[PDB]
Order: sequence, then structure tokens, then C-alpha cells
Amino acid sequence: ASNFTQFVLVDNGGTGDVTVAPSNFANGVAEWISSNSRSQAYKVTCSVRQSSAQNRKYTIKVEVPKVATQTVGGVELPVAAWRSYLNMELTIPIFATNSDCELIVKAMQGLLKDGNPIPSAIAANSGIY
Amino acid sequence: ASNFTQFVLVDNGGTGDVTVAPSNFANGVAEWISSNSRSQAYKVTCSVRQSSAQNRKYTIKVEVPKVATQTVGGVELPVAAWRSYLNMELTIPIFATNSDCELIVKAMQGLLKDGNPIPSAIAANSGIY
Amino acid sequence: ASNFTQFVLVDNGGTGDVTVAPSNFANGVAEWISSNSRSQAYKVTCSVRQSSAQNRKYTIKVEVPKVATQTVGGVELPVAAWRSYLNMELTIPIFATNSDCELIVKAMQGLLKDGNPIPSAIAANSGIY
Amino acid sequence: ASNFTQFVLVDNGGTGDVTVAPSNFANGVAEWISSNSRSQAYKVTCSVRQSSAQNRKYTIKVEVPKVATQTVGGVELPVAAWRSYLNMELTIPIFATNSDCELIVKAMQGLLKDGNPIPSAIAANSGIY
Amino acid sequence: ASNFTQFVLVDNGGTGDVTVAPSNFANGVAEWISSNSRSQAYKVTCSVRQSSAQNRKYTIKVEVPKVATQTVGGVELPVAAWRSYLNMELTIPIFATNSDCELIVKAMQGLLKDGNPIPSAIAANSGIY
Amino acid sequence: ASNFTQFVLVDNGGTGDVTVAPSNFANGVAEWISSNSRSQAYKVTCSVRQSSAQNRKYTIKVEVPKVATQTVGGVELPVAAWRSYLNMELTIPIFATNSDCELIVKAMQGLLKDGNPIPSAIAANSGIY
RNA sequence: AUCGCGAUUACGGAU
RNA sequence: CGCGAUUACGG
RNA sequence: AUCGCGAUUACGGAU
RNA sequence: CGCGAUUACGG
Repeated sequence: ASNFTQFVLVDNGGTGDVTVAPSNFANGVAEWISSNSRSQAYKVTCSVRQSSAQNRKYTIKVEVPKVATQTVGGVELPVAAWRSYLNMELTIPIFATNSDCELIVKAMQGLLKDGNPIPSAIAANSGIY
Repeated sequence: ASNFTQFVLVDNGGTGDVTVAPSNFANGVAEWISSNSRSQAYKVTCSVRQSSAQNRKYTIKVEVPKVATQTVGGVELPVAAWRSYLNMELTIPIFATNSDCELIVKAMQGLLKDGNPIPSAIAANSGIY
Repeated sequence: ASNFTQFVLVDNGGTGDVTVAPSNFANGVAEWISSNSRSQAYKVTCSVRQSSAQNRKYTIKVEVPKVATQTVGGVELPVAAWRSYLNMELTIPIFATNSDCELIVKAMQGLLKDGNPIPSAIAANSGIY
Repeated sequence: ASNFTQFVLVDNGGTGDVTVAPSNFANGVAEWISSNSRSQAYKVTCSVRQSSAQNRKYTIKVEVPKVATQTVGGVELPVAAWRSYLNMELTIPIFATNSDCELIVKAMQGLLKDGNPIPSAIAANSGIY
Repeated sequence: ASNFTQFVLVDNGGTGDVTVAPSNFANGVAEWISSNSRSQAYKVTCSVRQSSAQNRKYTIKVEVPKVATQTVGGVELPVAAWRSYLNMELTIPIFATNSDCELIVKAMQGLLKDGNPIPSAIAANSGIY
Repeated sequence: ASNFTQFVLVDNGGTGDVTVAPSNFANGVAEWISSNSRSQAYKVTCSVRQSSAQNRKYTIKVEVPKVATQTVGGVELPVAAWRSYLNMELTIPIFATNSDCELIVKAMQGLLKDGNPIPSAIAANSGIY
């Protein structure tokens, strides 16, 4: 049994989908990378720790690259023109039951559901208004 | 036209749904709160800023409360036994087109889709394994 | 919901009613004004904020024009001689439920109900006696 | 005549109605409180002052209590869990006619009428949007 | 109603028309940008302020970009060769009627109508003579 | 060409049109005024200069009279209560061709076109909401 | 407050 | 910052 | 005098 | 920390 498996990070129908696969799990930090050039790959890392006596804290990170070709001196390399960085920290008290945690996950999914304020602002280079 | 409207943060069928509604938009920080006692309410805040010459940066925050009743000296008040705090920062270069941003949003939605590694770990008080 | 809508501020039973409509939403401060020059308009603004860790506070301001001997659309100076200013601050502890808040609204409606002391004193250029 | 009379502050249809009565006029501040221990009473105060050469200012305050029984030193005392405070100040120019003042009263009544924006927001622990 | 809607900034007869849409209202500054990377977008901002006891001032800004593709560090980025800036400030007395304001709008529209002096000079990289 | 000619500033469809005609050319600053006393006239001035080595800049100023309750030919004080001031500054990089400039003019026409946000806000004594 | 003040444009300068 | 938090504060 | 300043609310703070 | 980032680094 494992949850350290590959999964679909970006879903575009059943083709053009971005899949990220396990790559490293050193020092309590799980890492997933999409295939092909590491330079143009999507990256996801995750870890958990006892931040304090009563809290556990997750640290999730995602990197979305802008695939491009670099040319210098006639030598072209596969690179990322730039990257978007997502850093999130989730703090959960040790009193949270599995039911409480499921609620916390639904809250995160709802926050980003299509059509809702926040994902709509981001997807349009906008802020709130 | 506005995206500063109320929306469903937690979806439980069509009943028991947690709705969060606009409450304040001071100093570039949009805030949403669920109804009833502010003390037991869900909170969501969001803001955007030009973090540097080439980047814009979103700061999203969510608070999930554990509803409980406090009793002291025979006086009972509606409170939150504790809260989960979600803090996320999304950095996006100014070269990102609307298409690039839509991709960034699909990445975030995919990261948290039911069944995927990360949301499954959280929902089970677990880490990666 | 979306409660930022036009409403009747001064009710004269259909004929001579003063309607006030949304006119600004800068900084989360909602504003409504009558169809007049801003020097002679009825103005209403409302905002909410967490005044402290234990309280939330609504700040409601109203501006009412002096109508007797008024010259519609004219320049009337000094400004202070032709306008009345209402300034309300409602502090509500974060423990107040919707029910508690409904009762608070009723208390305000009762305070200003027709025939009661306060409104009768104001309407007659009087004090309490 | 004398406008210093009792009135019903909170109307719950002649059953559980909070009526408030005259209780003090010391120092030019008219006071009304409900039939309770001074520690659990609803309180209303009003005072008028010639705040300037050409202005008159009414200062009105209402206190809505959340009644409770507290056990202090092993003994039960009637007390208030918390209180909600309404502080309003109305500045009216001395040139205001009686009919000009009636206009101000109607505006305040219309402002808080059931179904209108502001009372709706307050009653729902919400902001205007 | 709500006047914060999208509109066509540059009209090229429904084909290559530059339409601009709401994107931010943080800090009381209404913003509109076109569907482009933030680095190549048309931008329009507007804000109203009570610049004095008896004045209201609208501050409006428009940014027209000259789009281009630039090769930085051997990589292609969507950028703007240069930008044209329009900064306008309109000061209107509070005694201005709605019809007085309509008069101001018509003057501004007449000012820039095709064939009139000013737009003719600007369009021809010329001065008035 | 010679574009320093009389033109219609306020179009009321033939009847009640406000025409503005050349009235001064001192210092290369072109001026146009309506047929009124200078205290009640519509005034337009326009000039161009090389603001810097990289830019040219047009400075356009408009003065519009408050017409409601106006006394034609009378002495109306204070001046600030009876006049609105438009102040436009258009900066254009020296690389802008006539085509680029034509587009810049269209952007200005679109900004003020009837029915769009900005002109509707101004005409209704409002802000953005 | 004003500037036929500047800008890389919600910033800076001068009186 | 896989820094802490009473969560738009603090290191 | 003003504050979308605070409160334990006829008191206190700031400009 | 609505601190910045070349993103498990740094303030």
C-alpha cells in the first residue's frame, strides 16, 4: 500500500494530461516530477511535521513551468522561460478526527472549484472586484 | 460585474453546505465569512500585489473552525475549540497569458482532486508513504 | 444574496418618495445617493470591520439635506447650514448569532418607531422634558 | 404633554416585548432601562446640546445585553455575557425647520426598515455586497 | 445595475476590437485590462475622491501598449516595445447637477470626435496651427 | 492643413449646440472659447512639446461651466463652485507612427463613448460599483 | 492646492 | 525559510 | 471640530 | 509576516 504514486496534476480530457511521478523521498520530503527534461518538468513536493505540541503542519509546493527553447551561440537547450510557484501550509490540531480532516479537504477543493471567486480571478490575471 | 460575491466553500450535497459571503475589502484584502457567530465562522481572505518587477503574487488564506460551546462559571458562549489554517502564496510572472493562468489553476485543482496522493494523506491524518 | 441594491430611504406613500441607489463601492465602503447634485443629495454609506479581537463594528453614515427654501440645483453656502449628519456605530460581540443580531435590529427599529420619545423629540426640534 | 415616557424597544408582538421606562435625568442625560437588575438591563440614553453657534447635536446610545447566570465564588448572580452597543450622533443645523427634521426621522426609519440592505446585512452577520 | 462592466476600448468594427474587462478594485481603484499577459495588456484605471470640502476629483488613466516579442537570455518573451500613457483629472464642484455632469461628458466626447482639431493633430503627429 | 478652426464641443443635435472658436495662440498654446463672458465660457487649450528625449506630450485642458441655476452674464462667486476642470496629459513615445497614434485616439474615443463605465459614472455623480 | 512639471505610470518632483 | 503562530501578526 | 479611532460605553485616544 | 526568491533557500 502506498499513496506515493504517480497521479494526474493537470487534466486535459484524456490527452495532453500532465502526469507527475515519484522521484525522491529524502529527509521526509516527498517529490514528484513530470517526465522528460527535468528542466521543463512540473514539480510537486510534500511533507508533514509536528510544528508544535498541538499542531501538525503540511507544506505543499508546486511548480508550473513555461516550456520554451533557449538558443545561445547556436546551441539550443530545452528550458523553462519562467515558473509559477505555489507554496501552501496547512496547520491541523492533533484533536482533528478523520471527519474533521475530510472537511478541511472539502474546504480546499471548494475554494478552487471552477466558477468560484478565487480560481476565476487567477485564471484571468485579475484580483477581486 | 463582480467576483467579490458569496460562494460555497464546503459542499455537502445541497444541504449542510458551508457558504461564505463578502464582508470586507479594506487595504486590498478581500474577506469572506460564513454566517452566524463570527466566533465560529469560516474565513477566507485574498489579495494580489506586484511582488517584484516581473511577478504578481496572490495570498489566499482559509480558516476552518471546530465548532464547540464554551462554559465558564455557568456562562456558555459559542466558540471554536480550535482552527485549521491554510496559507497559500501563488507567484505568477507577468508574461503569463490567460491560457497560462488557466493551466496554473488546473494544476491546483488536480493537486487536490479526490483520490490523489495529497488530499488523501490529509484526509487521513497521514503523510506520504 | 447580494444586498447592495436600491431602496426607499424616505417613504411618503408613493408620491414624493426618496429613492437612494448604489453609487460607489471603493474600499468595501458601500454608498447610496439620491438623484441630486452631491451638495443636495441624500447619502448613505455603510461598512463593517473587526474593531477588536472580541468585536465587529458597523459604521453607518447618513446625510440629509435641508429642504425648506431650498433652490434645486443651486449653490447654497455655507454647506453646514444646509445639511444634517447622522453617524451610527454599532458594536457587536463576535459571539452574537444571527438571532442575537435580529434582536439588535429590532431594538433599533423600536428606538425610532413613530410616536416614540426620541423620534418625536427630533421631529419637534426638542429635547427630552 | 411630556415626551419622557416609556416605550417598547423590542417588539415581539405583545409577548416577550422589551419595554423600557424613564429612569434618570441627572446631568441632562435622559435615561431609560428595562425592568431588570441594573446588571442585565437594556439601556437607552439621549441628550441634546448646542454643539456650536449654528448646530445642535443629539447623542443617543442603546445597550442590548445577552443575559446569563454566572457562578462567582460558588454563588449565582444575574449578569450579562456581553453587550452590544449602538452609539449615534445626529448633527442638525439650527436653520432646520420642523418639517426638515421630520424628513430626518423618516430617513432613519427607512434606513432600518425590514428587507432593506443595511438591516438585512446586520441580521445576517454579513457585509454589503 | 453595476457600472463595473467590460467595454470595448478600441473599436475596429467587431474584428480586432480591443475589449477591456474588470480586473481589480483593490484600494478603491477600479481596474480593467485586456486579455493578454499582464506585460502586454491595455490598462484602464479610475478612482473618485472628495479632493476638497467642495470638490470631487476623478483620476483616469489609460495605457496603450505596442506589443512585441523580445529575446532575453536566448528566450522569447511577450513584452511591450513601449507604452503610451493618458492621465486625466476631472474636478467637478459638488454643486454640479446630474444634467451639469452630462454636459461635461458631452464636452469630452465632442472634444475627441473624428475630424475635430485635437484628434486630427494627434493622429497626424502634429501640433495645432 | 491648418486645423486651428472652430468646432462643436457640445452636440445637442443642432439646437442648443455649443460651438467653440479660436481665441488665442500666444506661446503656441491654441485656445478656443464659447461666446460667453470668460467666467461662464467653455474653454479648450492644447499644446505639444517634447517632454523628454524619448517622449512627446500633449497637454489638453477643458473648462466647463455649471449651467443649472446659472445667471447669464452675471457675477457668480465663488468661481470654484461654478466650474469644472478637465486636465489631460497624453504621453506618446517618439516611435509612434501615425497609425499608432490613430489607435491611441480610438482608445480615447472608446473610453468616453456613450454607455461605457467611465462616462456613465461621471454623468450620474457616481463612482465605480 | 497649482504646475504647457518628469516617469519605467496608482509613482516621484517643485512652488 | 519542510520557521512558529492566538493567523493579513511575529522570527 | 473631524476620525470606515478603541472601549469594560455619558468614558478614553488622535489629528 | 497581503516579506523577496533562481523555490525545501534567504530576510
